[PDB]
Amino acid sequence: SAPVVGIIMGSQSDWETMRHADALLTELEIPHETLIVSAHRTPDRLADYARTAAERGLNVIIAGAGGAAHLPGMCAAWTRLPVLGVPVESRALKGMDSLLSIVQMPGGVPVGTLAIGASGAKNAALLAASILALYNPALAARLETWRALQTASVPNSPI
Amino acid sequence: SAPVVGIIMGSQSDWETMRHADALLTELEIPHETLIVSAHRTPDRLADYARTAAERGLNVIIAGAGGAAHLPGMCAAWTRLPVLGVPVESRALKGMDSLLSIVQMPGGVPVGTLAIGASGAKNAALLAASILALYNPALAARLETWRALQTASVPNSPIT
Amino acid sequence: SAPVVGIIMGSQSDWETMRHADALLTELEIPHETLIVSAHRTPDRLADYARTAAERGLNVIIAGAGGAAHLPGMCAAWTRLPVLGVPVESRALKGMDSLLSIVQMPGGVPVGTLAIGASGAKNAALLAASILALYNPALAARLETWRALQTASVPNSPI
Amino acid sequence: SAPVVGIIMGSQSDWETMRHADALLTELEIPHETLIVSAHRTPDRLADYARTAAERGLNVIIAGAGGAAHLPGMCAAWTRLPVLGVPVESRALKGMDSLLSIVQMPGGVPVGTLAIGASGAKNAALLAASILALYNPALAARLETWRALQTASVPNSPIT
Amino acid sequence: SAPVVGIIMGSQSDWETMRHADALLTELEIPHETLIVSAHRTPDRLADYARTAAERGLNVIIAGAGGAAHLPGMCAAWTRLPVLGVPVESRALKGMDSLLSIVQMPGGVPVGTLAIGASGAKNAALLAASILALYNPALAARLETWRALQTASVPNSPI
Amino acid sequence: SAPVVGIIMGSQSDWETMRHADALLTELEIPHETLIVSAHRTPDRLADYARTAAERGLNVIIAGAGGAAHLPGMCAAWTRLPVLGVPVESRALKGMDSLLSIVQMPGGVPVGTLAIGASGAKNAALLAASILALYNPALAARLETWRALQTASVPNSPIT
Amino acid sequence: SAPVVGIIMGSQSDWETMRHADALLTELEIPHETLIVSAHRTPDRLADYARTAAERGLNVIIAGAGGAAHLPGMCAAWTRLPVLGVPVESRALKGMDSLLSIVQMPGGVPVGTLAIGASGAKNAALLAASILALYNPALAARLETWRALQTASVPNSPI
Amino acid sequence: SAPVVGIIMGSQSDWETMRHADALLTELEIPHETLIVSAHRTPDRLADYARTAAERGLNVIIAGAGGAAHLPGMCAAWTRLPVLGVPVESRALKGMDSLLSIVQMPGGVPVGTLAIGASGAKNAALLAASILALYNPALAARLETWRALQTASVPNSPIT
Ligand SMILES: Nc1cncn1[C@@H]1O[C@H](COP(=O)(O)O)[C@@H](O)[C@H]1O
Ligand SMILES: Nc1cncn1[C@@H]1O[C@H](COP(=O)(O)O)[C@@H](O)[C@H]1O
Ligand SMILES: Nc1cncn1[C@@H]1O[C@H](COP(=O)(O)O)[C@@H](O)[C@H]1O
Ligand SMILES: Nc1cncn1[C@@H]1O[C@H](COP(=O)(O)O)[C@@H](O)[C@H]1O
Repeated sequence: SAPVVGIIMGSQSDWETMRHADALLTELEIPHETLIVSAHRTPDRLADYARTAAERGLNVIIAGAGGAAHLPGMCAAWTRLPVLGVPVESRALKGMDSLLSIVQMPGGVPVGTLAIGASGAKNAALLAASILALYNPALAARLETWRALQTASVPNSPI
Repeated sequence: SAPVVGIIMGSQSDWETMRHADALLTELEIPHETLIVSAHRTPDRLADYARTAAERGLNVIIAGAGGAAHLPGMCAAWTRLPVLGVPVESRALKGMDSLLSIVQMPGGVPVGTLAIGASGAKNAALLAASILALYNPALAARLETWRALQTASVPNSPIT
Repeated sequence: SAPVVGIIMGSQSDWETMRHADALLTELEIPHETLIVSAHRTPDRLADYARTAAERGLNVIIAGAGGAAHLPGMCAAWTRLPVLGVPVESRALKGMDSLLSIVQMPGGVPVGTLAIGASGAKNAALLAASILALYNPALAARLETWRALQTASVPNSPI
Repeated sequence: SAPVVGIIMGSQSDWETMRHADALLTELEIPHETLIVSAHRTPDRLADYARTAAERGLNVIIAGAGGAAHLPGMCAAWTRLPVLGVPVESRALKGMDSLLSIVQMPGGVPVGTLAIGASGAKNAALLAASILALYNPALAARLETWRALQTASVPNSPIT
Repeated sequence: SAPVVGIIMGSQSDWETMRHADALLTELEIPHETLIVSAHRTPDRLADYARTAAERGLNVIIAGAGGAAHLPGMCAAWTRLPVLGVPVESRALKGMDSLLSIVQMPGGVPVGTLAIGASGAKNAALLAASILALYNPALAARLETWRALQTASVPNSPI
Repeated sequence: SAPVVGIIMGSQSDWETMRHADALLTELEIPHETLIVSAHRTPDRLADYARTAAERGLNVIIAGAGGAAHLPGMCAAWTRLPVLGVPVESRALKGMDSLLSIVQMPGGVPVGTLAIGASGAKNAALLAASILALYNPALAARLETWRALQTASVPNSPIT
Repeated sequence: SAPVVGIIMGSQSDWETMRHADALLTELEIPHETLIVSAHRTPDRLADYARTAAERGLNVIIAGAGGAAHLPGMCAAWTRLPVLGVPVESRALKGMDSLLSIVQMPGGVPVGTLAIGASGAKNAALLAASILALYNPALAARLETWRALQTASVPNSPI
Repeated sequence: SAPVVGIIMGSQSDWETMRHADALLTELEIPHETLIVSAHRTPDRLADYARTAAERGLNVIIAGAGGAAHLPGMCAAWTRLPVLGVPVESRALKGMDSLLSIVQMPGGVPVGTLAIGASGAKNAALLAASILALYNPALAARLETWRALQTASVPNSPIT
């Protein structure tokens, strides 16, 4: 019941994208929390969230932001937990700024980065699941079923 | 000493970059294997490697490649384990082709991507360590110690 | 009657683009098959398709995918047949990711890459035709007519 | 020994890259010619070359150029044969201008484009070989042998 | 009455852009012709057009094309006349491919390149005018008036 | 001699670039401090530095970093003072990652960004000087003199 | 009452973007002027504006332009005052041309550059405010309140 | 020998590139002047130069600069003469910033832009020559001869 994954996003505007991570976790029955945490507008809220994440029982953090997307990196700066970053597609640069701001982390503080947009949000949740599955047999089985269904469902020819 | 992390790379030329992931895993005392698997030259070798990773005891796979880097993505397609991708810097496009070829995975098959080059390889190892640390108290302490040392080792001013 | 060209695409979403390759082949009366094969979601389906392509009588394979577009490259990894890649325009990066993921193949396993989008799909079919025309006199004549009509039809001034 | 593949390049400076296509065709015993044809400096030479390629017995044309690389595209405009383009790495833009100038052909006139640089030149030759192999059993066996050797030659682990 | 400027474009689809060059020339009363000439679909039409341009009395050629935009460069390859290139905005790459295909001409055969899109088409006509004005006093005066009106008309504050 | 400008950088490797900002401030006689603060390795050090800048007497902060450059942005998040960012050139992406990571701040938290590399560091110092000059007549005269000298020092023709 | 900040933009078309800088300054009660000044269409208007800015009592200049956005740089060339540049999102290149034309100023003449688009316009006004706050206690207090409200207002979770 | 073409550049560092335009004009016997005019460091010098170009007898202006290259555009803003811009290759962005800063002129003030670097400088001179040739029969013949020689000088095959 207690969340094992924390989904944080820099703004309400990122929800359209991050909701895909939320849906996936719920689908796999992975207890999680979904919050808005701005690296620039609420820096202390972020520091506190990242510092206490482990203590609170969180295993993985999924962070999404657009533009100069510093949320994932700064969260990883304060936590030893694995942090997965989702580049939100920005208006002008289409997430290229989001992508480079997240993936190009110097050695020492990692952020496992996923694709720009909804696909990345969905994959961040799937990656968090594959991580949790390493020590949760029941979830490991549900994830196997999910992957098997994805594979089996692909049509053989276009409509 | 059975391996729990597998480091794979498209070619010997990728080793200059991937050796950083290897060194870091060893530093944190994380048993691992290091191999060369070409997605394009040895596709069946990759299929078998990725497909049997979980049963062989691996928990995380770190895959590095450059240019049209398909190794990480195709590895993830065959394993249910988390796959971390390292974009190896390419000659002409400086790893931008490597980066986009790895990170832009469509929904359903994730690849946790790290920075282009050495930093990405080192961070892939650290990311793998933070994953393993979730269920290994001894490793968790070693990683915490490693992180705390990195922080304490930063100088307060530059050598002018 | 048996297909000599195989058109494969990573998803139904690629059909809007790949249908242009299908239309062109039908126009030139080139027997072909059109399938959905995902490099990531159906990896074994792809391995089997590429391995047996030659045995089945296929001469050329046209593969289209977007984003981290690995379909063309991985298909070429398993077949000795010429593989032509069509970069599908992605939402965020407009096919730049699709393009680099396909064209930047290291030495040893080639993929003849065409333009991003519909133009590339149409040209992949025309390129496959020009290849088949080398050993099919009737098709060679139909292709010559097609090229001649394209040239002759261009207006002399804009409307 | 009549040529069945024609390798053309915009200038002597392109040879460093295109020699890889030449070497590979010779390796697979594919008769070919190698020339310099400038789309901008010798437009009529290009027109005549491309226009008469088929009647001269050529089956495939490999064209390489850098910067605003129009050689492949203009060659394709004058021949009905398949034209393969090799983006030669440029000084400032590292072949990105070469790549986009070649691959972005509008509908109606195709250019099968390969990677920027040496890899693209080698792959253009291999692509040409896979095309010729469709109607040449002897070459088909040589290519199959070449591909099988590439696969078998990949090492299982890196030299650390 | 005889055209002194030739506006050529690779396709009817480029007209939306090149019409701005046409309008500007008409505005300055510069006799010109507007044609469709495809470098790839009508290569011989282009060779002939460029070869005979000077003989026909043309002074400047404005050429527009998108994607692998080879029209300007190949036209300049056959004529000694100044050739101005207009990168047409492409669907996927927004004219970046058009721009690089035109501006990156190696030494020896120049193409004076203008901005991507309508602005470039308008400026190609203005540049052609500034060239013609060097030997046409009446046009030089009309161009001076045009520039003076542009400058004088800029509002002092936004509405 | 109390500092009114603070120059901070992510690492010693940034000094090669940031020394230009330091040199220019000293040239214009602007008291300042120069430190290394890592946004990722010493996040709490950064928080404290940025948070206390105003009370410590600083008027402007110049922050430089490369790659995923978060130092300037996070500094601005904790201080109400104007923060100027210098994109340090990165190995693979040549500072493009540095540039976009710094300049693309969302509405609400500004970072006045300068050019990639040495020019940006020098201009950050000059921008800081033009800010301080608004309420420091002596500095205003020194800056005016500096600008007038730059203008007068430009040669009329090149050495051929 | 006399303006202490000058907002200039290359065209009426930039107003949709620059109005955000205007709104912010008015919100913080910072006396300012808002004008249209084209670096290319009204070069002398710009030279005069920049030359006399300081004499007129202006403290900071916010300049916005798109495409080959030279307005900020050329304004800084004529004034000792701090000049802040706002890259306006261009149609084709989405402000990447605007951004590079503004931020890449060689050493000697700076332009503090903000993000592409509305965010940058809003931040240019906030940056100008943080500069003015250094010598205006009342404004410093209003800016502190503004920042505090921004931070306090961020929701804890998405809707 | 009165100059009919004016070559201007932002700094001495631009000369390495712009010397190619100078050499070509001299080769074609086109009287010209070569100066350094900084749009940012000597704005009034630029205004006066561009404003008086036509009355001084100039017919074409070739302007070269790198980075945020405003020299060509601002020159065009003050003269009614055709202005040709040469993007000088920049350190970090390899002339991409130079290119976009020059070519992307909005409607109303044109700058005929050439390739990044040496090729662009040479082509700017050739473009200027083709403009002057329209009303100078002697120069027209010299240019025709120059073009015909370039064509005839292209080798038929590479040195392998
Ligand atoms: N980087 C960052 C830090 N805090 C918020 N953001 C990003 O700011 C962007 C725009 O936010 P908004 O729409 O609230 O202005 C969002 O995508 C969010 O990720
Ligand atoms: N690379 C790849 C492998 N398998 C599918 N894709 C690509 O995934 C993209 C999005 O697929 P979908 O819309 O089904 O999520 C498609 O363009 C398809 O080419
Ligand atoms: N490069 C070129 C040569 N011939 C035509 N084009 C370009 O092809 C693009 C698309 O043409 P269409 O819409 O007819 O398929 C047009 O922008 C035109 O400039
Ligand atoms: N760079 C520049 C100089 N003068 C105007 N501009 C820019 O020209 C663009 C388009 O202007 P318009 O819509 O009036 O043609 C505007 O974004 C404006 O910043």
